[PDB]
Amino acid sequence: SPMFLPCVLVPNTRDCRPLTYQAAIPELRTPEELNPIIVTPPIQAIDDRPGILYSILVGTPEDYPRFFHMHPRTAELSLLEPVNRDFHQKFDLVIKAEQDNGHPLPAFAGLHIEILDENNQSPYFTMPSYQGYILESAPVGATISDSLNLTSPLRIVALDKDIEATKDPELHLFLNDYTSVFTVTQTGITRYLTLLQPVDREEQQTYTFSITAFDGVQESEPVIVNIQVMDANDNTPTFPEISYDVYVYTDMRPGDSVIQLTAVDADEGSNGEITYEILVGAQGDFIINKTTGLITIAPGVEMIVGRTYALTVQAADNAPPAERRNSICTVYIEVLPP
Ligand SMILES: [Ca+2]
Ligand SMILES: [Ca+2]
Ligand SMILES: [Ca+2]
Ligand SMILES: [Ca+2]
Ligand SMILES: [Ca+2]
Repeated sequence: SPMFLPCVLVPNTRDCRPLTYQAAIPELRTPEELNPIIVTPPIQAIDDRPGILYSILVGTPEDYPRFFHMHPRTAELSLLEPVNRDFHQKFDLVIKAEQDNGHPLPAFAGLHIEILDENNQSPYFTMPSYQGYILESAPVGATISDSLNLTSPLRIVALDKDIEATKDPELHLFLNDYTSVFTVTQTGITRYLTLLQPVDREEQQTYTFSITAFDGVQESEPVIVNIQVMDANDNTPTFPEISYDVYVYTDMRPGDSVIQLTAVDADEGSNGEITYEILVGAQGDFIINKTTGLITIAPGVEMIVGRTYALTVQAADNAPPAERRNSICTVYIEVLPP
């Protein structure tokens, strides 16, 4: 005698379509968070004070009394305990409505409850840290490499147990620093780092920062990244001045310090290693120390009063010839009397 609502007509007949009500419950969430359980459409039977009592007649699996209670007058559905989807994926219940006047003529309707999977696993990186390498002469857009050889790209793999293994988890990656220097690719299971701006080893040789993944709900633990900027020979050995006027004296004798030249090269290792050489002009009377740049009188040589000299001095770094850099200094020497 009571009918569940809505009554959806079965065309070409006088019959109401039997109802299967629908609810859905986020796995592992609590009653307090979820209650009351929203049912679509809302549960209601008709014939203030309806005089109708609602209850759950039967359901499968038979665990359901442990998880659900229905209010007799309101048909309100209350969760009693959080549901683990590993153990329970769904419930199918039958709802009874009957009159309370003492003449029950029960009606029945279905209620289907889905237990929903949720984004409830934090994303994660498959390494505890990442070491990258980049040459300072690399252009914008260059990919950071995973080795000194610079032959293969630094691979950053971010996964998420909420997503299928072979499927892209579509994570967002936050950098905590240097976001105007480096950027991370925005799609894919494997991410890479590229240059937004050229880097100069002589300004900064190392970059340390961390990356955090985000799945729309939870963040990963931050993962630490170090990037090493490798030297290019892009600095030239440089004297303080183009030329130097210096005077020597008749009394001076072989071995005596004539002048100390000092050039500067900011590059790393042998790229910054300077070698000095007199190309021409010493006329046998002066020599220079290959590594110190100090010029002195040559052995078995005496100054003559009038003599002048023009020494052409070269400073070069010890990069391979193809990349070698040098500059020239000219040293004018005149002998004087004390
Ligand atoms: Ca997740
Ligand atoms: Ca999940
Ligand atoms: Ca440089
Ligand atoms: Ca150099
Ligand atoms: Ca350099």
